[PDB]
Amino acid sequence: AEITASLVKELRERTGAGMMDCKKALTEANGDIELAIENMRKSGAIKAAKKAGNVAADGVIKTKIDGNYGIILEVNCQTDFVAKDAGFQAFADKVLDAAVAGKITDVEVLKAQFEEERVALVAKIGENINIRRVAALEGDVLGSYQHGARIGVLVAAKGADEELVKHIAMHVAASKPEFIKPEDVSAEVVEKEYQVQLDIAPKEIAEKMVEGRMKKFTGEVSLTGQPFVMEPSKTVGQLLKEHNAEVTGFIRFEVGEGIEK
Amino acid sequence: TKPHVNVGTIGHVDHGKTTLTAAITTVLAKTYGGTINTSHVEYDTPTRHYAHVDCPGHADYVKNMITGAAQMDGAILVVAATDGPMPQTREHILLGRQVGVPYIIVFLNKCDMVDDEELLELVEMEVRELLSQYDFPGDDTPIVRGSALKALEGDAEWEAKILELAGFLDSYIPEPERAIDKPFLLPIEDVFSISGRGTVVTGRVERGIIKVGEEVEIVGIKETQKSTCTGVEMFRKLLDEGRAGENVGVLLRGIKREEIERGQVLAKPGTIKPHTKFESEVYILSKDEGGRHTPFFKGYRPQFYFRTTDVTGTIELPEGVEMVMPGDNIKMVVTLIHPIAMDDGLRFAIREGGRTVGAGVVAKVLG
Ligand SMILES: CO[C@@H]1[C@H](O)[C@@H](OC)[C@H](O[C@@H](C)[C@@H](O)/C=C/C=C/C=C/C(=O)[C@@H](C)[C@@H](O)[C@H](C)[C@@H]2C/C=C/C=C/C=C/[C@H](O)C(=O)/C(C)=C/C=C/C(C)=C/[C@@H](O)/C(C)=C/CC(=O)O2)O[C@@H]1C
Ligand SMILES: Nc1nc2c(ncn2[C@@H]2O[C@H](COP(=O)(O)OP(=O)(O)NP(=O)(O)O)[C@@H](O)[C@H]2O)c(=O)[nH]1
Ligand SMILES: [Mg+2]
Repeated sequence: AEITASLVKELRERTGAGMMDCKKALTEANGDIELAIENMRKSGAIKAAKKAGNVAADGVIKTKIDGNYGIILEVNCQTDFVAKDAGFQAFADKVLDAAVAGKITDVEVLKAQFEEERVALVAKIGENINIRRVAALEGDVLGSYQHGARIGVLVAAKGADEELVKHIAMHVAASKPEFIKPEDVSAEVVEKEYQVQLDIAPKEIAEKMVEGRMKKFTGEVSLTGQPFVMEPSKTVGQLLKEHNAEVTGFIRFEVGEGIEK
Repeated sequence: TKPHVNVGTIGHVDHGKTTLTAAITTVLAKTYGGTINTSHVEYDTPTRHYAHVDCPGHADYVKNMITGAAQMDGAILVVAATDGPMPQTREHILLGRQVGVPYIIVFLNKCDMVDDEELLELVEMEVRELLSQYDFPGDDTPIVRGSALKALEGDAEWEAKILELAGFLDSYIPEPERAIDKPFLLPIEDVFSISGRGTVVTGRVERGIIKVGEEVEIVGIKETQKSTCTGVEMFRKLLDEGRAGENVGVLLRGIKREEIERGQVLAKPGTIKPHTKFESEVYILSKDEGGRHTPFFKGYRPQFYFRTTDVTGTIELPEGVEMVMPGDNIKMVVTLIHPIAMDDGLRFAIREGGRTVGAGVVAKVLG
């Protein structure tokens, strides 16, 4: 539990810059990544850019809408060719079709159910195949968007029509959110972020504008606070006033990430 | 005669491009002794003479960088062994592919602040992965370690790393004699108007053979004009005919400064043709590549760059896509407002207010 090669490697992969600078800032955090990331941002040398646990693997992302229930999953393969051989690409659908009809949020069930065809396909294609994760989303009006094969997204709402629910999904896939409104942000997240902005150093007159930067950050991690992608001149929390609607939930899937509840 | 090849430094900002250039000359000069108009440097390995040009590694100073990248037949990628690959490091490489650059050699500069060996393997792996991605033979690309600063003064050891590097200049980079044997083609760099001679346009001969006394075919921006080659002269001395690879000037009896402009194409009568609508592959730069930060849609009006000119065009993505994000690479159609000479297999680029957008190749011409 000290300094390894894969330790400073990932830190840079979620930093974007400074190879040797990472290890120097990491060893100051005595081995902790999240402590280093804080210190690196509080150093005034990091443009945030924190990408939580970038696995950087290769696979497929598929989605399927069905009235109230929408199931999305992630199936990691090997090379980019394996993802587009139409045999494994259809195999993932076979896993999806039985997952949606079975409404499974327990990924372990899909494992055993398709472990037979998995090894059968692995031995036939010579590529190690694995089903990573799968989640679901209940809502009135569902809508999905497949930004290629690497990224998929499920969005449910109540009031938005067939087109409005799709355009929102594209924004979720684009500007990566984390909450709906700035109100429903965990105080555990706010406080730990508050210490970052506050540690940036005017006395007692710059403190108040720093807490104002929090109000710009809370809109940045939210979705209603985030500016639209089709037209960033306006936000989103003023865009639900079109056909009078409201977003229920959000699901964003990218080949990688994860390791978080 | 002793064949000579144009080279030059390239890479991320203050990684050590200029100081390496100073090192290479200083070392090669104290070791031996016995076609470019820009601010350059020259040194001789016992094998070849070398015309070296340093380029600034800032994201904004990609101006004379691309100009230099075009002229050089080999680039010397300067990567800090400490910081590692940075947006401009991969920005330059991809631009390198778009603007010729036959071969590429990597120099792991600032290698005097790396005690940890595992860190050296990581950056070498990461670097070698970069150019392997941008259509360069990365898996077998010479990566030389060592320092430029310590090589500048004393240190027979660090000086050897420079001689090592220069050794690969002769080793890795072959003779770029292959150029002509095809229809003539030349972009315009500037348009001058001399009261005594007349009007001489500049630009490097991309390919083909041009002899003084032949016709031309001015294609681009405006109308397909046509004149006659009055003469060809290099630097200050005249020239009988002309050879590709070099950069000269051509006068046109009847054409003045206001009649012709920078960015057009001079070619053999009946070879290349102007177009506004074309088919392209188009890669798109990301954050790690110093490109777009936010995704755009089917309402995009950027600034396209072709050869020496730059045109403003629209977009038309295939029925099935509606959004492009910093990192995508989907084939699509762009309609320009100004006809520009092109053909099957032309590498271009897109830019928009500092942020260098992605770049791709032209599939097939249309209208
Ligand atoms: C005597 O007076 C006068 C003067 O002083 C003399 O000059 C010394 C002159 O002497 C003459 C006789 C004669 O000897 C002199 C001749 C001079 C010749 C000069 C030649 C050159 O510059 C050439 C390398 C360049 O154009 C070269 C083709 C150009 C150089 C072009 C550089 C372009 C830079 C743009 C950058 C953008 O911000 C950007 O952000 C971006 C990303 C752009 C995208 C670029 C891409 C991808 C382009 C490709 O589509 C491609 C492949 C481009 C290649 C290209 O076009 O290279 O006589 C005059 C009369
Ligand atoms: N220790 C050490 N420092 C170096 C080395 N190479 C460059 N530097 C340092 O890097 C800084 C910038 O050097 P420079 O050569 O100007 O970089 P550059 O790539 O030319 N910059 P640009 O391309 O923007 O003009 C200087 O402070 C110089 O001392 C090296 O090998 N070792
Ligand atoms: Mg420089």
